[PDB]
Amino acid sequence: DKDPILRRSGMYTVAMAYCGSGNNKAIRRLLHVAVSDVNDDVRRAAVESLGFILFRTPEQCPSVVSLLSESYNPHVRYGAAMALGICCAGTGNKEAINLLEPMTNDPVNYVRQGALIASALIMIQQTEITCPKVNQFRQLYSKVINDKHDDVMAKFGAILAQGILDAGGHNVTISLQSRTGHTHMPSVVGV
Amino acid sequence: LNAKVRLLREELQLLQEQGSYVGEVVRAMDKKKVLVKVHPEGKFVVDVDKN
Amino acid sequence: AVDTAEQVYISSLALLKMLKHGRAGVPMEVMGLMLGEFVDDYTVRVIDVFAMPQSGTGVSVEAVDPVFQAKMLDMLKQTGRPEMVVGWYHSHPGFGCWLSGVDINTQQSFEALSERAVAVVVDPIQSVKGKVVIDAFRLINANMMVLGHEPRQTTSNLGHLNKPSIQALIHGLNRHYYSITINYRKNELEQKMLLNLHKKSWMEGLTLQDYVVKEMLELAKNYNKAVEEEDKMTPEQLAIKNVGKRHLEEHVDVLMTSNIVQCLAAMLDTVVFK
Amino acid sequence: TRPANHRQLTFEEIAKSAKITVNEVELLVMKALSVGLVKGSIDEVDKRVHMTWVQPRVLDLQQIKGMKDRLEFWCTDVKSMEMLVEHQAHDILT
Amino acid sequence: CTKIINADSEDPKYIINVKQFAKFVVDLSDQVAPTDIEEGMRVGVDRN
Amino acid sequence: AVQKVVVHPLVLLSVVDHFNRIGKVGNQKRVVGVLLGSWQKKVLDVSNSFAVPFDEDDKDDSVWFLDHDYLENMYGMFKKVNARERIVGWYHTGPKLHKNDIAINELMKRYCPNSVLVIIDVKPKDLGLPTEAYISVEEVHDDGTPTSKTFEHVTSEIGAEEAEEVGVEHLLRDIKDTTVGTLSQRITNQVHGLKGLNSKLLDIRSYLEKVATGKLPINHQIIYQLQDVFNLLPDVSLQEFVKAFYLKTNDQMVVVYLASLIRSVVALHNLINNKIANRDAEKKEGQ
Amino acid sequence: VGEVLKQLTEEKFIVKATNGPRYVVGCRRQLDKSKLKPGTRVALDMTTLTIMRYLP
Amino acid sequence: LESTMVCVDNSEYMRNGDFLPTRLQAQQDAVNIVCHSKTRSNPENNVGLITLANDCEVLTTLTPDTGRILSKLHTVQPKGKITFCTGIRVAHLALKHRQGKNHKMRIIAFVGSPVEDNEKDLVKLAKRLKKEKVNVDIINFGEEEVNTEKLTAFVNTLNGKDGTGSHLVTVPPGPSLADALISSPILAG
Amino acid sequence: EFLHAQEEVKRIQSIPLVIGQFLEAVDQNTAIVGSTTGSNYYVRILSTIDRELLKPNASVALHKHSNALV
Amino acid sequence: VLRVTHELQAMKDKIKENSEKIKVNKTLPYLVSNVIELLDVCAVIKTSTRQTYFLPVIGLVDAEKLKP
Repeated sequence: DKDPILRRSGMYTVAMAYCGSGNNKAIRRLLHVAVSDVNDDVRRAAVESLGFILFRTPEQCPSVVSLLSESYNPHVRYGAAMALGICCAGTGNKEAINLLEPMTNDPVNYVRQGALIASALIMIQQTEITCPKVNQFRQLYSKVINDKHDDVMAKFGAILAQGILDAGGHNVTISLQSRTGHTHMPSVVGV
Repeated sequence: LNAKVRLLREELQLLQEQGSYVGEVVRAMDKKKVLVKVHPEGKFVVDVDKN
Repeated sequence: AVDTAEQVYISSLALLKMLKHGRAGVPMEVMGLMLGEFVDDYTVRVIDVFAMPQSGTGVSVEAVDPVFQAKMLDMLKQTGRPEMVVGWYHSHPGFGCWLSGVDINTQQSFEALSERAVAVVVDPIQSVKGKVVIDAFRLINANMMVLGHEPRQTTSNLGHLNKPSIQALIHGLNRHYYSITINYRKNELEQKMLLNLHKKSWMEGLTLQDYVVKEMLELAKNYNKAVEEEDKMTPEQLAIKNVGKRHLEEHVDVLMTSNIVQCLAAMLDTVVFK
Repeated sequence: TRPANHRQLTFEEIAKSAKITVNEVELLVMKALSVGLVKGSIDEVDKRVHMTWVQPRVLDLQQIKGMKDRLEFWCTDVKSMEMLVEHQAHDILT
Repeated sequence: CTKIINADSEDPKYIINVKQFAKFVVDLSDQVAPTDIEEGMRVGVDRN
Repeated sequence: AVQKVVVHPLVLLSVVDHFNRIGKVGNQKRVVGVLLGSWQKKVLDVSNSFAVPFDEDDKDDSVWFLDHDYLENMYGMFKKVNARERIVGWYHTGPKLHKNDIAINELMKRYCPNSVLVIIDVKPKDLGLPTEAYISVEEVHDDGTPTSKTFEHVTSEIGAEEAEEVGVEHLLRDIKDTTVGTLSQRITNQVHGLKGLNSKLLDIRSYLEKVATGKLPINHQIIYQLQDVFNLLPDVSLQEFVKAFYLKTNDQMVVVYLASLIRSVVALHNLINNKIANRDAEKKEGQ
Repeated sequence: VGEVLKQLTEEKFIVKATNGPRYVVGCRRQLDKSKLKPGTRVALDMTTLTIMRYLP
Repeated sequence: LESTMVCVDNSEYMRNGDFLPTRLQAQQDAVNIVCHSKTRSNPENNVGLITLANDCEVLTTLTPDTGRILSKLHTVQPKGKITFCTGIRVAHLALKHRQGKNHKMRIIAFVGSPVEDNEKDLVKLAKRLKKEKVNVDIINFGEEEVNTEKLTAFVNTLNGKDGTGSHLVTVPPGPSLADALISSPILAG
Repeated sequence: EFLHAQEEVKRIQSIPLVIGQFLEAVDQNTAIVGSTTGSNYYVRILSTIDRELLKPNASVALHKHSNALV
Repeated sequence: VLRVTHELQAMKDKIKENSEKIKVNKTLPYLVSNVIELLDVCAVIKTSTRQTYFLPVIGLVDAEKLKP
């Protein structure tokens, strides 16, 4: 379809249909779309879909997202950060945070809130011993909600990041796969 | 490498911003203010940045 | 009763008319009115624009001629579908885009007339395809300043709106104003027609005379051979130098392409003809 | 009537076309070709024409030279070369 | 501030020059009595 | 007269916009409107134009209307906003030039002594240009054609302005030499072998179509005169072009020899440079 | 109004307006550079700075 | 509110100046007085016309002013034979294309030359107009289809049909005085 | 996209410029230049321009808006 | 009778042209000055700001009474 928004709808449909699988055809089509389509919105939707469809194999998600982490297009980087956050879910690969940290200083505010939200989603439920970095971001979050010179839209993600990290009294949790392996439709829809 | 090259070319966009004038500081007072005389036009008083 | 991160769609015809009209009367500071259309508070579109007649007054409200606009609207209703006049455009050639007292008065008058009365500012500052100095402004009343300026309910579009940020002179006069997001209206038939236009018209793609090409080629290759031979000294010295804690010259892609095309011309020479 | 190959015509061709002797062909071809209206080539070794350009009149019959005889059929060769090059270079063509 | 250098009947059409920039053919401001405007004395004109 | 015609993009945009506007009803199949320009030289230079109401009825292609009042009013408004402008002709859609055109042109002849007709295409396919410019003339033919009257084609171009390609071309553009000789030659051969072939086979069918439908196989000296100049080269047998032997063969051979010599030089230089950017720089074990 | 201070290039030349500022401009369509030797009165538009009718 | 499109004749037959000093002048003053009556009826009533002489090009639009009507009424130069069907179809398309379609529709015709004998063609052409309930009256001055009577039934076929009815005026024999010619159209449409 | 950026940079300097005298160089990509209007501006220089030619006072054209050395 | 129509038409173009023509004088940048000289296919004006401008259009008023 010619309309960019219809293309975004198609990419989301691709993601949802192939949820929780590594269908090579889906990955190829999605990556080609992200590379080519001029409309940055379509590219961002595509990379989000890529993050969605490869959550059952989180270890590989950072590898692909790495190159996207450093691109000319800010929207590409923002969508890459979100894709990493959704793919790794709550388990900390120790590389997701590793890549996010430098990404957590991008000049563009859009990328700023993207990285904040991604880190908050990833680090949920974690602990200091389990992930040594949890303190930093925590402190980081505080400072970004304390400094005034920061962009208001940039900080708008920091508060949500804090809330997610400590959401539900450190009891609730995000997980798209049931212990029996059945994929959690509610989690997918929510994300 | 060539993403870096593209980024450098993009950052060359700063050339769009017009340059600043040149003025010899006649005298700088306290409270973050200085009276300066730009060459084309008479002197005036300006506020200083944070750098 | 609340503002947001709204959008204005501009038809390619509209922007082309605006820029050509502006360039027409750059010294005179020309102005005119558009014929826009309402869809929702979030979005509003514009398709057609006419030129209000030149007047020595300038951008004064009196410059609008009720008989002229009435006649133009009637004629358009007769032929094609017109639409209510969204607002006014003018060219501020001084530097970039901003507004003045007269401009704000005119905008306030139109806002009394209608809802948006969006203002458009253009300038002679242009690039071949890389300036689009055009911009859209809208005023804010001083009664609700206690209330939030522009109630925002979307991060992506608000951030995109801020990405242009505000111009030096814009801050110099940003108050009583809040720029509104602009975007080129969807364009497929016009886009396709233009794309066909480029190949044959806006650049050499006649495709029948598309193929000196053997007269000056010898000389161009002579120059480049000599230049590369000279440039070969610098890599020589660079290699000569030891570890010690301008070799990059390329100049070979150009020769590659030029002479490979010239050789390929044999395909036309020996088969396509005769 | 006939370009290339037979376009090169022996002097006796001009002799027959001008009811003049072979030697008179040699002696008269000068003036005959003098005319001052058609420019081209002629090969006095045999007075072979293979002339370059002429100003022709109406073409006889339904444009015999017009159809595949001279034109048209070469469009087939053009198409063949085009498809060949396209298939060969498809990779770079993109 | 400007200096008046002439006046004309019918429409006053003064030929005032401001300081040295240029002579301007400017009409009297709406809220001024024509009697006050005269020749060769200081007066005040706004730019626009 | 009017050897060349140049159309500014604004004109095409306006035409297509009005066509889409009237698309509500497709019966018209035409956009008849007044087209304005300037006589900068013997070349016309078209500029802003507009569409006036009209009708193109199939009933003998003679039911046509050009509201004089609307035409005059639009003329006056445009001149008031743009004095330098003035009528230069009229334009219509429906690529197949409906037979009414002649009659309509006569009306324009009154408004402008030499008014040209431009036919624009809403949907461009490839090659050439969406526009086509025709001028109505009357005379007496040397051959003997009764009334020697018909529209004559006049070449066309596209105009120039500032800051317009940003509207579209910012989306896509490939200005460079990578495709030169990669795509340019391909499009060239394709367009030739398609359009020239189509014209030649149309004339091939015409050789008897002149008797069936077309004018006449021995008809319009321009037709067969142009065919003959085309066959300025024999196109068969020796062809006296590529069989010239010591004349053409040797020339091509020297040219290709030089091109291949520089090719070898550049290949060797690229080899050395890429090796140095290679191992010299890549063979860093760094303990 | 200004004068052709020098012929920088066949496409662009250095000129100076009577006011004093010096710019680089170019022929519009055909300004006959053969006759626009260094020093030639020409009037330039104050929107693009292009060479127009030349009058000595 | 009425809008009318008249179909005058300017033919070599009209080159004759028989009726009054000039048959052309007879058509002229007939059109003039009918326009005056129309203006009196309603100031914004629109009047336009064309000549069916070798062509039916609308001479101009339907303006609500008499001065244009008379001004254009001059400069006739009658040289072309009549074409009634094209004239009437052009008048109908002008009436429909007219912006003021609310204005009552009417068409006049100042024909002055022999007409197409075929009555089937005219009947088919104008009975459709009757279906779309259009009013048309035809006036004949000069050397026309001699004292046309076959059109009379055709008149009922285009205007009438136990309905309104639009009278048709042929050429009276010999000289014809304008006032007599024009007493009819006002008397009956 | 890289090629597009390169050609855009090249075009940046093609627009009609304003002559003026460069005053001195502060640091790479930056300098002080005096215009024919007499005012002295603090501007930037493109990476393309080459230093030794810039160092002498000489003459230089500036962007009529950015004033950047070209 | 069409004569009076054209002459009544004259109260048409003149009124609009007058309004515009009576603005340059009033406007501040009027810079009423001396015409440097006159030419033909045109005016040359030294504005009172010490600037020389060339006008292709010699001027709205007819050029006969434009004394150098």
